[PDB]
Amino acid sequence: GVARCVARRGVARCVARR
Repeated sequence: GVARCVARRGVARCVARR
C-alpha cells in the first residue's frame, strides 16, 4: 500500500509496497 518512489540509477521507480 505504500507507494514508494525509489531512484534506481537515475530512474524514478514508483512501486507500491504493501
